[PDB]
Amino acid sequence: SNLIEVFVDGQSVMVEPGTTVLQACEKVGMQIPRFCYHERLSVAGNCRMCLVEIEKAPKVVAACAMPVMKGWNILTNSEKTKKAREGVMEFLLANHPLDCPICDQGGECDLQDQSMMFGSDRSRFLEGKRAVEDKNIGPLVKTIMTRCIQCTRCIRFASEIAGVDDLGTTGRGNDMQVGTYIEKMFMSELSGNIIDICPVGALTSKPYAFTARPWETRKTESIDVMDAVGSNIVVSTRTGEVMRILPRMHEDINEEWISDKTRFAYDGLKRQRLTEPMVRNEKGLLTHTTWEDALSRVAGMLQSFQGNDVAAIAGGLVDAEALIALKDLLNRVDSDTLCTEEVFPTAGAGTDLRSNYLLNTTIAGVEEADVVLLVGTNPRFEAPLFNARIRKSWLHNDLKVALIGSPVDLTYRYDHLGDSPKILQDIASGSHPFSQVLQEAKKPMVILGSSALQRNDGAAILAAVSNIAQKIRTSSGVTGDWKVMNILHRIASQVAALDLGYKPGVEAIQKNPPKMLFLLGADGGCITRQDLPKDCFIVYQGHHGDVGAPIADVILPGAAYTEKSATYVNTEGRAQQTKVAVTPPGLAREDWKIIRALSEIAGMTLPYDTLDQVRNRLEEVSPNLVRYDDVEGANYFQQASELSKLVNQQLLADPLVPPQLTIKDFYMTDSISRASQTMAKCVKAVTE
Amino acid sequence: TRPTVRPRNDVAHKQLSAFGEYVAEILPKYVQQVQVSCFNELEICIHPDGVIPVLTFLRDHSNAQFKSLADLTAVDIPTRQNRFEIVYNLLSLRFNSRIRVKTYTDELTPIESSVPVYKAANWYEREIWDMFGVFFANHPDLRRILTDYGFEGHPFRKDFPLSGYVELRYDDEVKRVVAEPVELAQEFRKFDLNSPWEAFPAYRQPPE
Amino acid sequence: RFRGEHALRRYPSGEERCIACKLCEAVCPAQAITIEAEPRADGSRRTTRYDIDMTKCIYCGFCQEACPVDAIVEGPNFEFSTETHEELLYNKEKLLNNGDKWEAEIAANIQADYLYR
Amino acid sequence: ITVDEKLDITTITGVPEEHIKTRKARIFVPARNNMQSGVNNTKKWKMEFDTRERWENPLMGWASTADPLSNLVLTFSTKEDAVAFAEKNGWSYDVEERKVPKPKSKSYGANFSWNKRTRVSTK
Amino acid sequence: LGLREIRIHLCQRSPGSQGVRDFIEKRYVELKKANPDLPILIRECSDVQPKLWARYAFGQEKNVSLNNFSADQVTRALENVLSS
Amino acid sequence: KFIWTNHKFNLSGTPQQYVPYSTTRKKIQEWVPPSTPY
Amino acid sequence: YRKVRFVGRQKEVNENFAIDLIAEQPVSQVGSRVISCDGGGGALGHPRVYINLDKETKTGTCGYCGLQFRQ
Amino acid sequence: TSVKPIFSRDMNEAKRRVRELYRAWYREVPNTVHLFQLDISVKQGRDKVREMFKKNAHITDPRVVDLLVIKGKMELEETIKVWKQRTHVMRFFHETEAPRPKDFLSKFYVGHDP
Ligand code: SF4
Ligand code: SF4
Ligand code: SF4
Ligand code: SF4
Ligand code: FES
Ligand SMILES: [Zn+2]
Repeated sequence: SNLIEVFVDGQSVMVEPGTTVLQACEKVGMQIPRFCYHERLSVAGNCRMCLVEIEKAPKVVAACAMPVMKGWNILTNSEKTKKAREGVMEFLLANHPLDCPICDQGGECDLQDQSMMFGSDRSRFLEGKRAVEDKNIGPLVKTIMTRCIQCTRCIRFASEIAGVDDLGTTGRGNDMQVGTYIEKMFMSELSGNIIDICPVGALTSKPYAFTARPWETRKTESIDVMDAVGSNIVVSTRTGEVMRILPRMHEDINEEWISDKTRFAYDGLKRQRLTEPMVRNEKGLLTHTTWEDALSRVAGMLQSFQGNDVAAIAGGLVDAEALIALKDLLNRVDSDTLCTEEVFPTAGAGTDLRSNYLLNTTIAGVEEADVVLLVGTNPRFEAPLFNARIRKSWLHNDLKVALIGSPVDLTYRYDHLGDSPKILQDIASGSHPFSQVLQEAKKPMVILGSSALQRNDGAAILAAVSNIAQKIRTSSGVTGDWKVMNILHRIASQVAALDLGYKPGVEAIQKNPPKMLFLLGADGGCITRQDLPKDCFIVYQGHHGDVGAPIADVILPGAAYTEKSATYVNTEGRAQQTKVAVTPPGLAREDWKIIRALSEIAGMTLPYDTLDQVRNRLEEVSPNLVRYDDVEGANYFQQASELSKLVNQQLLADPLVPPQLTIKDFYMTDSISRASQTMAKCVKAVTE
Repeated sequence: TRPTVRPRNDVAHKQLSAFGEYVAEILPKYVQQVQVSCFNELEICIHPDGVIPVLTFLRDHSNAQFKSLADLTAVDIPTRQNRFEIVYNLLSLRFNSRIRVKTYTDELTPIESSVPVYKAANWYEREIWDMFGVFFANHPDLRRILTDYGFEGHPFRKDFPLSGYVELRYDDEVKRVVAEPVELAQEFRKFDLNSPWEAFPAYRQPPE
Repeated sequence: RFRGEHALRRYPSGEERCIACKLCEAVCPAQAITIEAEPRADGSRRTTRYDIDMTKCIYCGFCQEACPVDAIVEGPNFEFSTETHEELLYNKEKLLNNGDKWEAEIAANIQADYLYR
Repeated sequence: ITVDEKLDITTITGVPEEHIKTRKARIFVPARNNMQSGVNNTKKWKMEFDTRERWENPLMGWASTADPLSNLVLTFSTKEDAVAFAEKNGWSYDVEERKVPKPKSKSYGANFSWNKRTRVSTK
Repeated sequence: LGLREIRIHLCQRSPGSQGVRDFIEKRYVELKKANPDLPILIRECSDVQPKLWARYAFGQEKNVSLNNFSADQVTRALENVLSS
Repeated sequence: KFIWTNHKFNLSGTPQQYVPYSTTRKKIQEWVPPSTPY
Repeated sequence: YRKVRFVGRQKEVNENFAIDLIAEQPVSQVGSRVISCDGGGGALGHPRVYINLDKETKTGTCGYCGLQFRQ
Repeated sequence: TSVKPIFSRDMNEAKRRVRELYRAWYREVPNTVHLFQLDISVKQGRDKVREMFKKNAHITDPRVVDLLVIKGKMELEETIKVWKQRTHVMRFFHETEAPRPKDFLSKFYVGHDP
């Protein structure tokens, strides 16, 4: 029912009435040569490089953009097709410079992996070769527009997803260029992602630029942690060093796109790094030590203190395996008092079943929604790929989007509804329009961001939006279940950390003065020694030395994110194990194995040694940390929403402002952002 | 088609088609596939029980002598559910023709050795034992040829990484010449040369 | 057309004719060459390290003929026989010295023989 | 005859030294070096091993190493015969998944609208 | 101490676990109305033998295995540990 | 131009024997602790 | 730590440098639009590439050629 | 299991065959200690053999045991004769190679997870 039986190469196949010759011939396993067609873009017909000879016809058509009628004989290999592909791809290889000694796409470029397989055998021009000039765009994208097969693929990118309409087509005939007519710089998030799109060596990387050819790298897949959704990358080592990283095209997150910060931040891995254990020396001095001095040094103080005078904070980018060796060491001594760096208010729940603390509609359900309301967040500069999914789903079907607080620049036509916490209280009632379109919605979606919930009125706004999430779901609600209330984040290892059974928000240490703290937070200054009591020690365990490692007693090294098999959890409860790329330099070690040799030199010895025994200890506590990349159906929060009505805190008087600047707050955030000097070199080119 | 392209002939493509038609007709206990190579050669698949008789049928006859064993070899293939591949090869000295005998096998399943039929395959069978581990049955002399006295890997198969485990050296700690764990002074870079776009349309796998 | 000691030529007034295009290292059958480039400060790309073992060198003539910019040349002098294995490893700044001890020798050879290849 | 039917799990030992229990293998589908667009690099399940240390040889900078496996890719045809090789030699493993994209709905000529939102320019 | 918390595991389906799927409906909002100190955890899927961990006394484990109770047996088998 | 003066030699230890070395920058550049004051 | 390998070995290193020996070239001028540089003589040197010389303030040494080229 | 065996049938001819060749090696320890002019104590050479046969006792299958026989049967060609020039025999006794830690804390000082 509803298909056309179409014969490719004299062999039947059944396609929908309305597909292409391209996709139908790609169903029986053939690749016609493609230039002007990428899947995640629109379709143009401006290179004429798919030329199928359709049977019983004089003419030759483009298989990129035409429907498939009643059952043709799509005749791919003939003697008129092969006279066309060979004839089109002698044209563009004429007006073209004679590089591949020095052009940087010398390994993959598609004037080269066509032109052995398809295409001609020799050249007949024999002099000419027009030569246009280059220019600059930014300090990310080296631009040599001499090369330029003029496929108009980078230009349809900008009018699409990355909604800055900046590039164009300037000229007539052979005389045309591509780049921006005025000298405007083109820079946003997703700005460096065009250098994958560009099918020849025109757009190429600036920091990587002249280092290594791509038949030598060793691709090992991995997951990146600088952000909420995680990533899907593939690192590329040459001789034990990271050269550059790519996207990996997972079908739900990173559809094919990667974030710009996550691409150009491998320099911070190897610039300013701590390699060895260091001893106290009694002044502001702090000097290196051999590995068997500073082990029983701190392990001496464990046998002395007891009770709540020792604690630990951890809220950065460490995994969910070096956050079990901490929890079973501080709670076999029965002194828990430990929290993450991030502030998250708990009112009736929060550690138990979490009820909205994971993003309940997944990313694949965002394309199914109809009316999206979101409050208290600037979604552009935190989880940008979730923003691009809105940008896709705002197009290609209808969508209606409103926002509360702080008029900012989102690329699609939203409307600033109001700017106060009191808009939330009135929208529980019927007023201040759209007013009932949430009630008149078929698949609603109400996002709270984690930028507003960090504030002092967090227990109010948590219960306020859960009321209107209750108000919609008790009406019908949707059809249907269609989980409504949800949240995102901006710190990667929090959902991994919190669903081990920690507490949210640094409050327990904020009241009492415990003596010794372990810092794995750490660079955010929510605790200083001034807020601490006097010069009683704190022992630091990390890999960078930005803020908190100069103010420390004994520091211990660790491996960052490309050096250890780990586990991280994005905002849907997936579990994405990163893998080994480089072994960590110097005397640095893995994080969770320095804890056992802290344990075994002290009294208590933990009943697990290898990494498989660690993950069974995970499977004891949480059984969904080995169910890799699966989103189970479990909401259970009708009980939670009434029980979260227990706390009756009210709102405040302040506009829900995000921390983010025009762009400039996007670059320098976490830890690896800070030490990476290319972020330091692309930040002064913004301000000028 | 043109110059610098090999001219074929249909003479040998018809005779070697017609000849080995009746090697499957008159021994249909063993022969389970016969196919004609496009460059005028013959392959004939034989169940490993017919290792001795279909040689012995060939070994002496009036219509197919094949009295010279040119090459016994062996190929290993993971993902086949029966690993190896034993390939015999013979020469009709009266007739100027070639035919290959491709008998599949496994590790633990022995093969009846072709020692009595041809005395050429005495050394061609001690060798394959050392390089893969195929145990040829009732061999009159099975030993250790082409390897050292300490290898236990059977190295020409896909599970033995290229450099060994036993990189050797000397020391004066007594007098001896002693082994060690393997210790390279360079990585042995592994390049990547397998380029996309599926350049060969004729040999194309079924779509699935 | 004799094969022997290695060299790196350079242009009239010097440019270090190499451009680090990474082909003389991809068709050494014996994996002798070891190149690590970097964008040099002027903007044109060059080598930093260049290493040819003189023991793994099996003396093909596959470096000599893969080069587009016509730089690395098997030079015609069999003068050798050093006394330490620590020495036969070549750096970049040996080859240039060894490639500018003569170019009156080499450039008389290549001008005679480039007409065939 | 003497065909002696029974059932016992085939596990082999003796040939490597100690790398049976130390190393967990990894089976994956390779996925499309994204700087180009040809999809012949897919369609074969492979396996690949762990990575270990690479120090520096303190005379040049050659990244010398132990870890004698370090360069082994095998090409298996399917999942069904993927795991059937990690058991017969008897080492651990972990299995990835094959990912094939959305089917999907694209139509040139929908780029020009009367009241819809997909309408492109600058072409 | 004892104690600190407990860990209610279950499965989403394979309906032998259906005591907890009524126990949340009956005694969670009545259960956690009492004890506003103890952060009892709920996790995802054991898929078989839906156990119930307890953790106290310098980090020691006590695991009952309710496989298939009623809605009233799970109502009363929790205060075995909650009282103690 | 760029030709040598007269000649040279391949002298095994003259005392000069060229003794090959590495020609790169160091890679990771480890972080140094703060100063002697606090 | 590393410098002991050339104690009494004279440490033979390069003398001339071409890190910048470009600059002594009298950078050529033409008064045209695009120029060829198969520099170093025909059938030797780098392949022929056509450079645009219209801007601030030179061709760009061809990418291959090294020699400062301009109008 | 449709495959013919090598020598044995099932668990009994095999586990009398492996006890046969042990009496060969027990006899042919004190011969090679003077046939190669190697100076150790003779009880060392008997300790290595009774060490080696206990290594493989986890087998629950025939014709795998029979495969180890063929290796064990072969070595008595070279060892009882003179084909190994004093050096291929002495590789079983790892005298040169440094001791491995094999305990957790000693690995942690030296070596990135061996
Ligand atoms: S940058 Fe060059 S290759 Fe890419 S779309 Fe523009 S003209 Fe085409
Ligand atoms: S972009 Fe194409 S034509 Fe230009 S150098 Fe690269 S492969 Fe050659
Ligand atoms: S001589 Fe040629 S191949 Fe060798 S480094 Fe220079 S440009 Fe590359
Ligand atoms: S002669 Fe051959 S093997 Fe030797 S360096 Fe040149 S290309 Fe490599
Ligand atoms: S080939 Fe891309 S437009 Fe038809
Ligand atoms: Zn030039």
